[PDB]
Amino acid sequence: LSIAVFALGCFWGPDAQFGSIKGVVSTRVGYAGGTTNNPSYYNLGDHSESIEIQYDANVITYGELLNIFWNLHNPVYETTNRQYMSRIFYLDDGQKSEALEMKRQIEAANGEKIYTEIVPLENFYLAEGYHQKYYLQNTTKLYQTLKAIYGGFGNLVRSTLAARMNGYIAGNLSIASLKEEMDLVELPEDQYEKVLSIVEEI
Amino acid sequence: LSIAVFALGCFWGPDAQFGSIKGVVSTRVGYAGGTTNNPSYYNLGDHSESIEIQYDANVITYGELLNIFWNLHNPVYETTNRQYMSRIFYLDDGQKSEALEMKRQIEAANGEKIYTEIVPLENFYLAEGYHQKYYLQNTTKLYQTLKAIYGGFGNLVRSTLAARMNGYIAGNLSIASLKEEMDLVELPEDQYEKVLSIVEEI
Amino acid sequence: EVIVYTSNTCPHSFTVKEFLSENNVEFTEKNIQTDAAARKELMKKGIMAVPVIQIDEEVVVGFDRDKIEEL
Amino acid sequence: EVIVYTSNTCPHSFTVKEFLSENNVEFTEKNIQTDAAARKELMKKGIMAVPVIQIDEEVVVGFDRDKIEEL
Amino acid sequence: EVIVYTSNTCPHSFTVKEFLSENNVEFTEKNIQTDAAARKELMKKGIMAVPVIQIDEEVVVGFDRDKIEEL
Amino acid sequence: EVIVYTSNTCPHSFTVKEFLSENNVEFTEKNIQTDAAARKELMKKGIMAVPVIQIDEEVVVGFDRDKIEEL
Repeated sequence: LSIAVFALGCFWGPDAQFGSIKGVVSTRVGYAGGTTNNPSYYNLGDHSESIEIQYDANVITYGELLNIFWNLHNPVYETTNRQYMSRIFYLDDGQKSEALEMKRQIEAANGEKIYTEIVPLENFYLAEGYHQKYYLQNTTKLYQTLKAIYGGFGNLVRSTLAARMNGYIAGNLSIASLKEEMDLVELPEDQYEKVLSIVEEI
Repeated sequence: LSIAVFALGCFWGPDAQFGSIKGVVSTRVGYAGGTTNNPSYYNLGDHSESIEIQYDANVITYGELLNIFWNLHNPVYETTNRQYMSRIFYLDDGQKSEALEMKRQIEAANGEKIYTEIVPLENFYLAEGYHQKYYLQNTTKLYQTLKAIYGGFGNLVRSTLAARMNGYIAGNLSIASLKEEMDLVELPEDQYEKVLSIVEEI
Repeated sequence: EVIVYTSNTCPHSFTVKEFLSENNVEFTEKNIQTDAAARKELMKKGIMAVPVIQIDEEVVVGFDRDKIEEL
Repeated sequence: EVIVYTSNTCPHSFTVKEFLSENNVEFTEKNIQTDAAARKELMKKGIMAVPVIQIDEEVVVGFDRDKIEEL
Repeated sequence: EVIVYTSNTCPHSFTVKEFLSENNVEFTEKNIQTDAAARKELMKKGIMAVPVIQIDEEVVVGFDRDKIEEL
Repeated sequence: EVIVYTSNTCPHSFTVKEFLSENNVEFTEKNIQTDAAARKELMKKGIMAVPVIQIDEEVVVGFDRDKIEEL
């Protein structure tokens, strides 16, 4: 179980996409890259909107997560808008190596220089609770059903099933693979069909 | 649904082997090749011990049945023992053509002349009831269970399940494929587990 | 409309064909060991995308959940 | 001892791998699109002996009884 | 003439896109996760593999580097 | 050096035996329906295909005529 920290614009999309990936165990959205303590959504400072991905390394590689990272946005433009900058926060020198190598390869393969910045991770601060699993949290029916099942907002948003559900609500996940992850969760059958009834209503 | 008629020695073995073949719908053992009416086991005359195979042509070819035929015995010796001679009784000119062609091919490929005789089918007479599904009929437990299920000796021995069971008892059929054919029969579940209980006792 | 891509291996091609014919489902059979075109068409399907799980010795083809559970 | 023969296709290889890892089953992964030896070893298994059933458009790999029933 | 069926949640789609552009190969991209027409077109083609590389008549499923190089 | 795993209830076993003898190829036959040692040896080799043509290190599964010709 390893950790990656990316930033590729507003983090709702990154959350809903990376949380649909098999091998991603959990996701959090937050702020990282600035020089201020506990930034808030309307008080980011120099921070960037970021996603922290906890992934099973036996299923997906850091390099494959980087493939997906550069597959979700094309940072061939240089902005000074720090809230939406494209950054890779590396937790060790292996992540730094892989990211620099892949960035060089993209720059050479497409002829466009890449403005994603590879920087060391200092502090990743959590975003407000209303930003976590944003799409799922706004389908109040299924949201509160799953929250009652998992017994709390914190237990919910920190789970793999919540990431997959937030992705499926955003249209980034097949319903079949949602069923597969629900099988992985091993719900006590009654909650299982309740959840499936709610998800197929959409 | 087509008919083939072979003779390759004592017909217990041929029955138990051909009745294990997927695509074979039913099998009967009897006498064919002589000039006498209604021969009996101790009164064959010039008849040969033969097997009549009813096979689904969508699953297995007459030529594939011939492959199996020459794969169950090697008639490179000429005998005048008509009870056990190697013969192919053809029902139409297509069977005659295929059999003659394959016999030529075997003779050329192995350098040994083949003494199987390709002759037209006149009359195939049934053998006594105690020769039909001989191995299954002698496992009295499973035999009478299946006979009560199929409601009579005639309905039993004329069935695909009986051919597969007689083959499995003779060790010519995987237990898995016996389960597959039993699934094909669609037993009313209780008789199903009764039969499986009896077959796995062996 | 049904197509069965078969081989020159007698356990399972005949199993599928007997199942289909016994249920009166009419199908056309393409033998991928004697029809190169049939095998090239089957390869145009995502057939090498199916995973295979080797458990010490036995082989499970595709994600057959219950089978893999039993080993 | 478990081996998973994988591909460069993201739906199902990751499905099998997530299932195995979540159940704490340790396995070694051989990618048959990047390891020619792995694909030659998988071909030494009866992998071309598995039949494939095409129902008008969809593809069933192996004799998946219930799946074929539903189409 | 090249067409590439890809998806957002697939590393291999990105890798083969990078391969094609690194080898200066003009190609059409049909991202099946946002182009519903493209995904249903791929759906009733028999495939469910992602990424798919259609080279005018041939079909490469996944990032088979050596096979794609052969063209 | 050739070994051929065959069975009685298999047309393709007979056809490949005839092919090998028609091409004057000395081979060893292991009929897995009567040689229990041979069948269990084949069983924990991963295969369940019948017939299997082991050419000293390579493995041909089924009567792939063109592949067997390549040796």
